[PDB]
Amino acid sequence: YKKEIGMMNLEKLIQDREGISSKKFPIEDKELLFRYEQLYTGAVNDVMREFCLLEQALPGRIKPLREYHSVAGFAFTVKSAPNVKIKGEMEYRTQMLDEMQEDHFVVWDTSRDDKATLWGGVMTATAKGKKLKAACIDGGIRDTHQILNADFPVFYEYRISNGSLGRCLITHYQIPIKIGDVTIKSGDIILGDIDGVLVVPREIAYEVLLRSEEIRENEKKI
Amino acid sequence: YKKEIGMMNLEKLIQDREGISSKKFPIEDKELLFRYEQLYTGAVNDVMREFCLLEQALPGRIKPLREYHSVAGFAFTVKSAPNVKIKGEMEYRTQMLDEMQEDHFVVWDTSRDDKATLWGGVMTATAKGKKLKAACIDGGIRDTHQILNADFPVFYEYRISNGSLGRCLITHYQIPIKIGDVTIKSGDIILGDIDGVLVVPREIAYEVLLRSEEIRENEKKI
Amino acid sequence: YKKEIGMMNLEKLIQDREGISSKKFPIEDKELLFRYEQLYTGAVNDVMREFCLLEQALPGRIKPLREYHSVAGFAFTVKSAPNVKIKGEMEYRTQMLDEMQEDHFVVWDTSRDDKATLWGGVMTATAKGKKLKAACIDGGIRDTHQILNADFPVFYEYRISNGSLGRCLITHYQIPIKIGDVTIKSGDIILGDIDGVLVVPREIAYEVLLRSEEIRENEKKI
Amino acid sequence: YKKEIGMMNLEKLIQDREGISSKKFPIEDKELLFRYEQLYTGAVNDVMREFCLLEQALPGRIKPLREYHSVAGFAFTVKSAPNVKIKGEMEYRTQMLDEMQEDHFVVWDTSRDDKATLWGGVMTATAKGKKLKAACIDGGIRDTHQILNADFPVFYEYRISNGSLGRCLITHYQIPIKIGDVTIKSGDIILGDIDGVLVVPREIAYEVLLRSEEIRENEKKI
Amino acid sequence: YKKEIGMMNLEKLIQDREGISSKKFPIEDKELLFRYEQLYTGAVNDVMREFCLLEQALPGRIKPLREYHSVAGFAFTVKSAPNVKIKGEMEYRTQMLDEMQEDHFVVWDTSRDDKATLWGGVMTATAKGKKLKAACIDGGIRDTHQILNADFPVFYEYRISNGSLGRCLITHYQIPIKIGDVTIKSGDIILGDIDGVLVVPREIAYEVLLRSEEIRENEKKI
Amino acid sequence: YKKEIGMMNLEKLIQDREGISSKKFPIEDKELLFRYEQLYTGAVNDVMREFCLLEQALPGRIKPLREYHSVAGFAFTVKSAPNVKIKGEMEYRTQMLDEMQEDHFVVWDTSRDDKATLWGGVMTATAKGKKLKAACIDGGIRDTHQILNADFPVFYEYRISNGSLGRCLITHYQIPIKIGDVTIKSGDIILGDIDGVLVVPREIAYEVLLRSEEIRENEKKI
Repeated sequence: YKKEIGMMNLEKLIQDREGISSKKFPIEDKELLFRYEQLYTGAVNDVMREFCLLEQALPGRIKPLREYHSVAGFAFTVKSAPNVKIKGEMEYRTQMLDEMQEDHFVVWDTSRDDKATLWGGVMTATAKGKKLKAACIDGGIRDTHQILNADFPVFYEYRISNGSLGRCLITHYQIPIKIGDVTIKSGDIILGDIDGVLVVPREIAYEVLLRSEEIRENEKKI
Repeated sequence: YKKEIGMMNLEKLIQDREGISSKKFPIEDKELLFRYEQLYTGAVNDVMREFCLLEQALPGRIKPLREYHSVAGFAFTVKSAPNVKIKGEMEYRTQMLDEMQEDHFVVWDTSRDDKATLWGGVMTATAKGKKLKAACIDGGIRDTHQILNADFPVFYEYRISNGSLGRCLITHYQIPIKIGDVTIKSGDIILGDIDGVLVVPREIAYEVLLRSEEIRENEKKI
Repeated sequence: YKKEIGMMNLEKLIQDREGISSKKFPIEDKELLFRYEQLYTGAVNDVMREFCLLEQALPGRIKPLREYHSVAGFAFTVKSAPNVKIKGEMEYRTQMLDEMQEDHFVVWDTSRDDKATLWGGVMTATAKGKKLKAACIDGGIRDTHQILNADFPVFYEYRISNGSLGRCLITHYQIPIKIGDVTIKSGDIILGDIDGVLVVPREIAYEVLLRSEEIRENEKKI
Repeated sequence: YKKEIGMMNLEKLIQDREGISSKKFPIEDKELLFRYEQLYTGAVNDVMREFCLLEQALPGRIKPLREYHSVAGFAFTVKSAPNVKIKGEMEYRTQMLDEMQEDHFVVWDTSRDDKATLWGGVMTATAKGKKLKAACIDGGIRDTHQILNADFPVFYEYRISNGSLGRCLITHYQIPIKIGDVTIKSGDIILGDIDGVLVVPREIAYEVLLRSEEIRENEKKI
Repeated sequence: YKKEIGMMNLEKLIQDREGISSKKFPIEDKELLFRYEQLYTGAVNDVMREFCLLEQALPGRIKPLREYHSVAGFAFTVKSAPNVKIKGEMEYRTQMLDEMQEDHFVVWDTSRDDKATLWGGVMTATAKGKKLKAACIDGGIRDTHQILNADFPVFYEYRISNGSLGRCLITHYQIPIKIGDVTIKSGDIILGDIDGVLVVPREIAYEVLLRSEEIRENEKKI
Repeated sequence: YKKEIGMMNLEKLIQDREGISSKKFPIEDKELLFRYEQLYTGAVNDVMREFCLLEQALPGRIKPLREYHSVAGFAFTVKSAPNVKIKGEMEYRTQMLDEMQEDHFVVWDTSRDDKATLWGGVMTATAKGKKLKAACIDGGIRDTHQILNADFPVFYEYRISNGSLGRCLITHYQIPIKIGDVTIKSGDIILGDIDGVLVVPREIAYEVLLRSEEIRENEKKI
């Protein structure tokens, strides 16, 4: 069964699922992020309803470590799963850390891991030093005293003392991932605040920003 | 099959489930609420055990937005469910808002909706202006910065940025509803604090109050 | 807040979610259904992957009462939710039954009701007399001896003896509904067999049929 | 805190929860059971709705091992929970088996145990020899080849090969138990068939029987 | 079937599951606890990985009432389950309270009770007076205003106003219990902080302490 | 943080988790499997209790497609997870199929995938041609008509028509995996029947067989 794939017509599907938008914005990247941070997630969420997008929020199990005001960044996706295997990983993890840059917003698909943590004090200190914006973990975190002391926004599901080593393995990073109902791609605009994490597709990020600001200004006057 | 309903004897069931108590209290409504707010929910819960009522608390998934002291009000019930249909609703929603009065305590059955919110900044500002006591949502809330700034007690399950429009529809209000194990009827005494939300049937609300105060005074002396 | 809806641009969303396809097929309706019944659900599922549709199957909790071969029909959608209210309903239910016609495939959204049943012996006998194709209930069924004796395909979640009266209420029918990840609209082609229930959007039903038959013939020769 | 219990008025609660009905029936016990076995569980369920009883069915997770016709018996309640402790138990188990008599219907509350089984080949052979009617286990069973060969009706949740020894312990038997929404007391009439298990309180069992038979005869003529 | 147990060889299993370590430490008990309280749970968790122990943390559903720094104590295990039976209990409860001593850390297996609470204001005041270290409840708590005012560390799952009386019963205490993936025995070292509760087997508690301190000192220098 | 791993002592952990037993049996492989197929899973499960092994059964969500008698094979482990990424996989899948040999028993960890299937008609026909014994999928299957016609034992969780392509990706095979509470390694003896799937560690497989046969013979005489 290698002729079965050739019997299929998957070119349109591969482009739809694995295609990444290299679209440039009419404004600077930091200006785009700063202007998004002047909006609530609910307001941006309602705007994307007008674009017929109803499943852009991370699931309700995701909660912020503090009652944050809006923080915006560009998606850096990570994919892991519970795994008994221990060896390896350094090749994936060390290469992954080198690709994390300033203004990245980590979005981590843990394959619904409920036993271990994927983000702790070392990851937080590394992300702070690289000037990342925040991290959204669909799973466990630990070393929360160190995380709080670092003043680094973190969105998570639960907290436990079990480490990742010997319990999970990273399999991919900077690929499209799916958490809850929303698909996240590298470079998407990620917005998080007191009411969770929101995903804005990069192709409409500038248009969604202008529409959200336009709604915000009309509400004050009306 | 319209003779099947006539073949049934449902008069006793309809009165038991849909019957509303129009009982008046020997004291003023605001005095009843104020005296209930001098009691912990656990103390009132134990008293209703003596009335053979073991399922009067909202389920443990309900949590307060702040570590509230006791807040009491009269139940204003709302019923919604996830729904793809968008149009309509204004007839239900505008009529519903007009019936919300001072000292009401909103109890919202969302049909276990886990994707959208039913209570946000607009509902909170509306409830504050009408001098409602609190709101208990078996589901999602958003605009939490606005909710906290309004100093309005809110009990909820989760937080997410998805709005209700296009994801849920209100089907009924001011009818008997069931959340978890407890049935809530309009006019029931609703008590909420740091340990969740409690339902006191209106027919025994005054007797439960006197018994709870009597227990409270005997504990101090013994 | 009635100017807020006028401040929104929801025309595109309403058409996308509530729009129904009145597309006619190049073949007779019964020929379309019969040709779909010569295909497995997995084969039709793989074809819609080529259309970039990955969430067209009813959730895995849906199981067939018997190990059926493929049965196809046109979607008749029903929406209900758990409800304490008893009175009314006849207006909704009697009008609903009159609209069920030959070759309809009932798809019932129960709002994840886990306490009562929505389909029993009376509904089955009614559906058999009207020459419906099958029924898919995202919830409970009962009178299974009568259902099996009627030779009527039924897909369901669980079985329990609690009836719908006094525990649930129908709120809508023949509207778009959402069960699991898939949205079902009236007139969609519904295909069910031993491996669950599948939804084919009416707008591509004829093209999906030809592609599925083309794949089936190429597999035999290769 | 031993004066706190004396400060409470729990006599009414203890009688309501722990009181057992010693009511005799106007007919023989075996005639009562045989006449109940001529009715479907859904029909008896609807009759108890007229008695304002809406939560008399075992939860939908309970399923029959075979598509049984109606089997009726008198409730023999058992209570266990997952437990690491191994020693003891014989005092509880041997005394428990001696109290199982003819026409008993075992209803087993396992405290939602999902790791081990409470009913296997030895219990089935013991129940067959004592002429019990059936067994309803809110948990796991095993030795299913032996159970099927014994022709003994069994209602259960799941099947697994883990035994009870070293994983669970029986703590009580012949006491009131609660499974799902229904409370079961010793001597209650237990009815099970293809659509699950149903509980009829002993105090109304004869009146429910006459009403169910009356409904059944009126349906045939109308 | 009393020869079946004699046919089994369970001596090794009984010693493994019910055996309690009476090992003495080379240092004072309070010095062992104080030195453990200078470590984070994640650091001690990683050390026990070197001992091939990967399931020593309480499940992620356990959360602290406050963002505690490390608190350590010796395990006092309690086992309860939901139960309709009310009478008795005083014999178990009064004897249980007398055995709670200074520096005990209560670990309570509630058999996954989701309806009632096992720890409130009276238990907290009793534990404070006996100089217990903390309490970990795999279930509900109430009287949280009193708990917070007592400055007593509490780890829990949810909060609700339903009391234990009439809804649960204690069946055992000071026996081996299992919560989530971890087995807890009396005398085990229990460590809790902002990231949950951790179990250190008493037999390796001193060796785990020295290794954790050795790792901590090497990290500062490297 | 590459010195942190060198600061750890993980050699004992890696050998415990990733070590594979190359132990040879005193009898032929097919004789070992045939003699295991003369035993029920519950009997072998009880024997491993004497070895202090209480978590050797696959979780209760695993069910057989037919009421099988005992089938035994050597574990061939597979690991996958839900994934949006489509490309690749052939390198993993084609190499994986070449390593499947006669008398293998596939045990598939899907990372709790609830949306897609991992085993269908093509995998079944491939496994039949290679003379595999059975397949245990902790997830979805499809093409069940083809599976039943092939007379190939299959243990699974649910059935759905969604294929694996575009919804999951295989990441590892022939590594240690963990499903539920049990860890499965390549070469372990896998036993499945009407009551689920059981894992016998290869190091004790021959001793467990002799003890199980000894118990079986003593039961007939006593």
